Amino acid sequence: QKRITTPYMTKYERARVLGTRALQIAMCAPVMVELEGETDPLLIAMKELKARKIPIIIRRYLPDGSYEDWGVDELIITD
Amino acid sequence: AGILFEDIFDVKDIDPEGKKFDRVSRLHCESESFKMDLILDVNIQIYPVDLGDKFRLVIASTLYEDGTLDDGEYNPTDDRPSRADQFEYVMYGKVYRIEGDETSTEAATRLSAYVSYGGLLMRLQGDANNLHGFEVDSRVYLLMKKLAF
Amino acid sequence: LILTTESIMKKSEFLCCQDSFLQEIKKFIKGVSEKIKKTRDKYGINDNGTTEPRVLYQLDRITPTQVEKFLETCRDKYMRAQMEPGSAVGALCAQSIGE
Repeated sequence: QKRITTPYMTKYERARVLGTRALQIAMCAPVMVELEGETDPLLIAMKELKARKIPIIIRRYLPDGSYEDWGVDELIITD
Repeated sequence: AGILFEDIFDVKDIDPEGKKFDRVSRLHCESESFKMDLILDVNIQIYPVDLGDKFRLVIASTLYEDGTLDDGEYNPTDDRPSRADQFEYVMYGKVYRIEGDETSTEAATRLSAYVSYGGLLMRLQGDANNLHGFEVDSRVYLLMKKLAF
Repeated sequence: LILTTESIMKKSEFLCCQDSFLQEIKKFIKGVSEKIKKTRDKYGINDNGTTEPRVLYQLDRITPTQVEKFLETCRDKYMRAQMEPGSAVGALCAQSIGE
């Protein structure tokens, strides 16, 4: 098993992961960080990504039907 | 005494291409000790330079003979008698674009230096050994004084 | 300079991109070296590193520490210059001729 995909984290997947985490944290989810006093869980959803503490696995599908598993902690976040 | 350069110059031409600004003018100078072309800009409102005059130009750092090099400049404080009170024109700029003469394609030894005093440009040309310091990045104080004889 | 560049280029990280970009940067790194020799025999300078005129070494100075960061930065910019997988190229190109 060897990965044939770019390791850089796309913005298309970054946005969807951020949205999923923001929607899940607002569902009375256990936080993976000690947050400051602040509302709008969308604002703190980026904090977990900056600290690489998001338990989400990205499954990339190929045209043939091949599945590739990637970790948010394994991806490279660049900005 | 950290003197980087010092000489006596004479103004040959001044503002040759008409006039554009109302407070700044171009200056063309020359020397007798070492052949060199000095070009700079000085304020006319403060320092009214005329044609055919001899002045003394000194480029150096660390005004105070006491301190090695100080952190921040204070305007009215005079703890250490510096070289600025003896002269009559002070500038503080930095050097950039260290290039030489390109006309002589084969062996030459003529080097040039550009200085920017926060907008006002200064060009120097001359000998290689005459320019002893003049590093690429250096904060240098310019000192000018009129010599009327 | 040539041996240092081609020694630092043959690494485990640099063998991930197209060799066309590597030849394109080899065309530029080689051309910078020809600019240095003409300036060095212009005034007369020995490269052993002992000549009492000290300013003649400040015209075009290239040190091996700052040349590695340049290569790393350009190679990393070539990584981000690649188009992201998943972008809508049809809709993007459809409006480029609109305005």
